[PDB]
Amino acid sequence: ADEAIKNGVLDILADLTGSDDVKKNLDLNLFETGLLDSMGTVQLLLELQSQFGVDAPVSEFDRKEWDTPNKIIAKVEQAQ
Repeated sequence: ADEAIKNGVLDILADLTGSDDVKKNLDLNLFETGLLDSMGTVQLLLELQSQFGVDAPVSEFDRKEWDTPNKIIAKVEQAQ
């Protein structure tokens, strides 16, 4: 279906890290890779709450789900 989401989400991912590593790998630990820190997820959320209008937690989300791009790409699909 909507591919502007899977793309945008990913596009926002590669942009998040700043490398074309996640642009491919669909299991690149955004944490174990050091590509992410914390503020990144916050921002991405801002973008995931605008183009996707997601409603994910922050106080203490499941980094496990926000650890990978796939886990997220799914979290975005399980929000629409």
